[PDB]
Amino acid sequence: PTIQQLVRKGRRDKIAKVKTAALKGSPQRRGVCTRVYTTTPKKPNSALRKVARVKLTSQVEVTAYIPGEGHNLQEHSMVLVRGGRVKDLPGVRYKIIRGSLDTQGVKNRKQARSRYGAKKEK
Amino acid sequence: TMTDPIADFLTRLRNANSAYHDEVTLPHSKLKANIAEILKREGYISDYRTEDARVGKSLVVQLKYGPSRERSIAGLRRVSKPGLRVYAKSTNLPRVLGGLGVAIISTSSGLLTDRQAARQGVGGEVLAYVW
Amino acid sequence: ALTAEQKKEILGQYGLHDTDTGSPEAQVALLTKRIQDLTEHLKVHKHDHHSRRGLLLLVGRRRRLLKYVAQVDVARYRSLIERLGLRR
RNA sequence: AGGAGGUAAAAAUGUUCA
RNA sequence: UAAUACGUAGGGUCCGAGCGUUGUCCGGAAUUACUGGGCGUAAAGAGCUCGUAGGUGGUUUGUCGCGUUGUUCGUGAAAACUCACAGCUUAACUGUGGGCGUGCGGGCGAUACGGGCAGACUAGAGUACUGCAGGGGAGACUGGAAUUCCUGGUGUAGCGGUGGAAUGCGCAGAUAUCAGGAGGAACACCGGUGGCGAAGGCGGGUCUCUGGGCAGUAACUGACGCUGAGGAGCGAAAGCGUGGGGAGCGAACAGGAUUAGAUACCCUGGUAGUCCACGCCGUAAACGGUGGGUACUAGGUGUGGGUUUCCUUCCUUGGGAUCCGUGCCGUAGCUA
RNA sequence: GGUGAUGGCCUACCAAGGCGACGACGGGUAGCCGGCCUGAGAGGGUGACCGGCCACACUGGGACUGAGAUACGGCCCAGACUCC
Repeated sequence: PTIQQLVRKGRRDKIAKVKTAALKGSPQRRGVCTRVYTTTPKKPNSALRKVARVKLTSQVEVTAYIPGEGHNLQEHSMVLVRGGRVKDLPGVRYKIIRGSLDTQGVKNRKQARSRYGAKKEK
Repeated sequence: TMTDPIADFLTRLRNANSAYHDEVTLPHSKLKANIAEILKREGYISDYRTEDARVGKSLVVQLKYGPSRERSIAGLRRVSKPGLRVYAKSTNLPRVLGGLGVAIISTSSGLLTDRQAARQGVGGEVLAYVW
Repeated sequence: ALTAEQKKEILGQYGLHDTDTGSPEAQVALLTKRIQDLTEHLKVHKHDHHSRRGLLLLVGRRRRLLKYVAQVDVARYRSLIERLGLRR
């Protein structure tokens, strides 16, 4: 455009979409699992992916994936929720992280123990 | 309508240099004549005549080509346009083509290249880059 | 659509000298006559939009010329508009 | 080379990854 | 079921008292492009004009020195950052000195450019004169063909319609044919890669009123120009209102047919509507899917309007030059 | 009149003006800056420590004292809360 078009109307950057709004600026949140359950992923994939509807401290109820092989989670469990995209599960953007005072580490993890809350055994 | 005969002059030059014309006739202005003088001195054209037209005066630029029709000019670029006038201080003058070019600068010491302007310690309106 | 006689009549008393046509005073006078005639024509033939556009064009030309006169010398502008019956 | 107009009525759809 | 992408082992790699993850910001993103993008088809030209504010400004003389530029002074706290040095054993860190402090204000200069002021000029723009072309527009009147209907003769049994039929019209005299009449709408041929118009769009003829354009003359004014946010106006068709009109066509609707079904294509009819008057609406593939103005950049070929000129038949749409248009082709250049 | 001081700061009267598309008035958000982070730079984001300015001190209002007051650890009132 012309310079006068710019000094009049100016450039406005496209608005970046706020993401993980349920955290409300926090890196993590605490929440009660209101409903632990399992979901079916998109068409190319098929599995029984473990999730929980969690009511965070931000007064927001969101779905959250439960990575790792096993999980001891029932309702009314205090859980720590981080961000992280799960592609095959469409309507989910949050994950649950072990070491939440309920979610103990995964059993027999021995490579990536930090990502699954597993203590070193020695 | 016409809004900068400087750009008109540069464009007549560029298009004639692209079409390998030997002459470029256009209307006359003292500023365009001084610009043509700068281009002549820096060797981007062969010569320039100021003659009389039916009404006013005309500039006839005799352009320059090598033996194998090498264009003596490779580019012209108006910079201080109407709508956006650009002015250069003596320190932040522009180096055209890493210095192998020539920037026309209008100053109160007259019309003089960026080299001359940095020598004389002055700056002003950057009319063109004529590498 | 003015005739040469009507034009020369107008130019006599709105032109500066004998052979002036291009003056703003003369042009504004001619355009004012044309605007009167065309306005009456349209008061009859209201749905002649193609001529009303020409009217709008003449109005704009007249406004431009009067703007030039008021820019140059305001007494000429005032004498012109009061002698033609104009508002501005 | 120069020089009017035509007719086929309707007749659908396609689990899987590919 | 033969996973270097899952899990584990080995082994390797990247870091290392850290390593990873999440969150937030910048980058990459020339992905809001001032530096540094674009809009024919990718998202992107308003439907088109008029015109306000604004932005922008042909040639030229002089001046102001506002912008601009040079120089100087003051300020731009310290810290920071940066350069150099020095010191904590090194480093981090710390200090010292300079630079930076991307600027602002005063002073003193320069005046090319922009701008202001005062002028001048005619190459833009506009006016005048002469001519020219044109479905440009509006109003009024009016013409013939054809359809339909009515009336009357002739005339008899089918007509109509389709892919093929059937609804239907007829046998109460249809179709067809002849004559006459009524009425409505549209205007064959001319009529086209043609003309005019800002676009929409404009085609029977005549009259009236009216707008725009082009060429030439160079008599005039003397940059008065260009664009134009918003705004205003115009704005196909459909539609709406009111009042007329209503032949044909014809959404809807109704039958018939086809069809598995057919709320459709086809047929038979047929209402609004199409038409007129005044007004609303304000959209369209309103498309060149290309905003306007200006200058320049190879040519060829058609065609429309006008000016001139040269062979001269001194016939002459014989040709050339030039202005304005409108098409086809084709360079350079541009383009995915 | 008032102030330390200019001023609708306040008041009587007088005039009817003033601001707005160059965005008034409103709505939302937010302490500002040196600086910090990023970035080739322009720019974008940020306003932590450190340093400067502002504002506030339970909420709201008010003055007094004084050279000087948003008077945190001062006063008066009202309100909420806590306590005797």
